[PDB]
Amino acid sequence: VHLTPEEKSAVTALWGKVNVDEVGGEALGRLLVVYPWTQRFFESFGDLSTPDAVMGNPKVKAHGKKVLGAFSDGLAHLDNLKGTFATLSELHCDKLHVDPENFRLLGNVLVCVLAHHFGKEFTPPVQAAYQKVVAGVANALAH
Amino acid sequence: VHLTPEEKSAVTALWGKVNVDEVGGEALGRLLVVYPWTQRFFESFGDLSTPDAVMGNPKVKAHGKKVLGAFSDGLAHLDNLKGTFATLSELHCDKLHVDPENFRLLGNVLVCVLAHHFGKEFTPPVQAAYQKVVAGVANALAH
Amino acid sequence: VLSPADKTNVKAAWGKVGAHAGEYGAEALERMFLSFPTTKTYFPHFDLSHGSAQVKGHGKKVADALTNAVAHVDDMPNALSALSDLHAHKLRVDPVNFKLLSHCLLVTLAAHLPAEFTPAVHASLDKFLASVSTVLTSKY
Amino acid sequence: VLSPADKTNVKAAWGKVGAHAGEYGAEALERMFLSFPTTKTYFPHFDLSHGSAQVKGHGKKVADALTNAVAHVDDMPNALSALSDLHAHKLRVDPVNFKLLSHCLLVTLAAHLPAEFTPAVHASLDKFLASVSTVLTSKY
Ligand code: HEM
Ligand code: HEM
Ligand code: HEM
Ligand code: HEM
Repeated sequence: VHLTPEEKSAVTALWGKVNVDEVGGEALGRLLVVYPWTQRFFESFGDLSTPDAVMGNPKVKAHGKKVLGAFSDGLAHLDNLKGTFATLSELHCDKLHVDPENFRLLGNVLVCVLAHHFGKEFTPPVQAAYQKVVAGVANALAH
Repeated sequence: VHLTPEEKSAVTALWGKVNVDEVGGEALGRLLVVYPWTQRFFESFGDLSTPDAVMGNPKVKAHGKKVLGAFSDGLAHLDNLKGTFATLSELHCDKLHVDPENFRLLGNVLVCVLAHHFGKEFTPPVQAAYQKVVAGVANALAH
Repeated sequence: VLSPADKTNVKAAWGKVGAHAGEYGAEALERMFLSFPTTKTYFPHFDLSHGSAQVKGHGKKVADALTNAVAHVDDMPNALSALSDLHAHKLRVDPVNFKLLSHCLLVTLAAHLPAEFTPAVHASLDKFLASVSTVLTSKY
Repeated sequence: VLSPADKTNVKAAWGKVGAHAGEYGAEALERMFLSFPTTKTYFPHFDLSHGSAQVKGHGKKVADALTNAVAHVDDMPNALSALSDLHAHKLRVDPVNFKLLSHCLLVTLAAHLPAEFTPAVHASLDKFLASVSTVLTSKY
């Protein structure tokens, strides 16, 4: 991911105001709700029938926390995404058998969650910077 | 693209029996017919309205010859697809603005054309090897 | 294929969108142009700068089209047929661009209607926009 | 949205497919398993070897389902509703796997009916299989 200095500054400032423990879990839950075939991977979590049961699952919240921790590592090293996400790419490709399109879907859901939380603060330029950030993260995972 | 020695031997033997001048144009015309939005990139080729007008276009036939020659050049360099398809990737991304998904579509259409020609000689293992080959070529072009 | 639940969900969501549809569509188009610059190739005659009157008018047009699609959700292939011919036969738009515009519309709705953007409403709107994108892309 | 012309094309193509539907479906499943091994994860109880009776029976089932879908092309969400519930609610299959199976079906049809596989018939069958994949994936 190549970003302008202004784009990097904007991305980091919005990221600081991010409540990780909440927004990671709700991004994962919205992914599971909007794209219901993704519940095949998370059947072990438990009750994932209704949207309110998905969004009120402690396992979903904890896994969203882990996913956002991985996302924050990518923001720290945007110049080495491929080397940062090598182990996660191996796990998702060889052990989990997740289609690479689901990575893009989760990135888009994360962008939607950020827009939901920040409102006016999530301006079109900030969204473009975050869009190419999550695109780079998805490409690193798909390797 | 990593192939077994048997897969490489089978792929090359079928490729020798390939009539380049016909099947390249056949694949390009079938792409233009099945996925009609791809005619936006070739509106300079003349009449492309009906399927018979698409399949009877000398410009389409010549461009299919060039696309098959690139596929043959890539097949000869299966271990260096990224370096082989660098100039073409630059042309298709920076200059033509073609989607990466469209390259996968053309590979699938080429596989369908090969099956249509070989018939019984095309076999599920040969098809699997050719699928890996065309997936590698599409990934190299999409870089 | 939409269900009655997500049909009522999208109807309520667009009803509460209401009179801000034109500005919402203009902002969605601006977001698509900024984050996916390859989509700008379909508008070579436009002024694609910030605050452009052409972009504002086209966003209003897209918003009214979405409103009439919502009003005729059960008969979309016939209600949206003039747009289907425009986008599929004449413009020859890649469906990936429709996916990008649907994503930008969802982002605009999330940014402007936080309370209304529940996960169920988000899924309903995603499915409705996907259905709209299929009808415009399809040639029939 | 399928065109009236593509509907006649798929009807004629599958009519000429006729009584070889079970073998064609078994071969399409074998091709999908061989070229896309990630699709094998949906059949952990199956014997996915060459010439497998389980694969042959499942190919026969898929072929009969496709025949019914062809016979009920205008009311697919109603005719295919039990399969839609099976694949979407219970199995939860990724639509990319549906795309892969549709491609393998197209490859089998190309390899077995060269004369019938004109470009127009190919486009019609592609659109028909995409429509079938949409209904099974959708939950409604
Ligand atoms: C797109 C960005 C993604 C990121 C950054 C990410 C991150 C992670 C991380 C850090 C883990 C480790 C969890 C642990 O160690 O306990 C993990 C595991 C996992 N991921 Fe992802 N992931 C992504 C996409 C996806 C998607 C889209 C799916 C499914 C559709 C998925 C399915 C899974 C599953 C099933 C696990 C294992 C859960 C468990 O062991 O309890 N991942 N992911
Ligand atoms: C594996 C996929 C593909 C391969 C191997 C391939 C190969 C080629 C080659 C060899 C050329 C000639 C370049 C030159 O003469 O300098 C070319 C040009 C071109 N390609 Fe592709 N191509 C692929 C996919 C596509 C697709 C899917 C489209 C459109 C949907 C496309 C659109 C074009 C166009 C418009 C040109 C220029 C034609 C012209 O200048 O007359 N390409 N490509
Ligand atoms: C996804 C939902 C979409 C809707 C509801 C929609 C709706 C419309 C409407 C109402 C018009 C005006 C037609 C007229 O005034 O006669 C139009 C025109 C147009 N659309 Fe779309 N559209 C959509 C997607 C797209 C996308 C994704 C693109 C390109 C990336 C696109 C490209 C165009 C272009 C180039 C025009 C011509 C406008 C002009 O020349 O002034 N459309 N569309
Ligand atoms: C046009 C596409 C498809 C059609 C027409 C189709 C049709 C069918 C039919 C008729 C059955 C039997 C249901 C029953 O006996 O009650 C079935 C079951 C099943 N399908 Fe599909 N299917 C399609 C695509 C797929 C794909 C792409 C996958 C996975 C990659 C898949 C996975 C399964 C599984 C796992 C079963 C259960 C079979 C068993 O447990 O014995 N289906 N499908």
